[PDB]
Amino acid sequence: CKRPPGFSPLCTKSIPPI
Repeated sequence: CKRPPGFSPLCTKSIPPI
């Protein structure tokens, strides 16, 4: 979860979570 750019913040990869 949460990525460097503040325009496309989403949560991918369920194993493990990001």
